[PDB]
Amino acid sequence: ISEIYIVRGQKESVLQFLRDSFPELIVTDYASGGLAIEGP
Amino acid sequence: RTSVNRAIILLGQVDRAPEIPIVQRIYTVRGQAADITALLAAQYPTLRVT
Repeated sequence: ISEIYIVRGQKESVLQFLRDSFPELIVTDYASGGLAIEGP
Repeated sequence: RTSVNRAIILLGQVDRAPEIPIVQRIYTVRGQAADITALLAAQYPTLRVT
C-alpha cells in the first residue's frame, strides 16, 4: 500500500533513517509534496 | 482511476494561491467610535477592526 507522510521536521532525517530500519520500503519523493511510502 | 486520486491530493499541496500580506494601521476616531465600528462592519466586512 502507498501512503503519504508529509515531512514534519528535517528532510534527510525522514530519508536517511527510513531506508535503514526499512529497506523493504520505497519512498517516492514529490518535490515539496512530502513522501509516498509504499511497500509491504 | 487510482493515480488520479493520488495526483489530486498531492496537487493541492504543490499548488497554492499567492498569499495576501495583511497590513496593520491604527485609526484615531474623531466622533463616536461605536458608529464608526458599525460602519466598518457593514462596509468592508473583512477588515478586523479591533
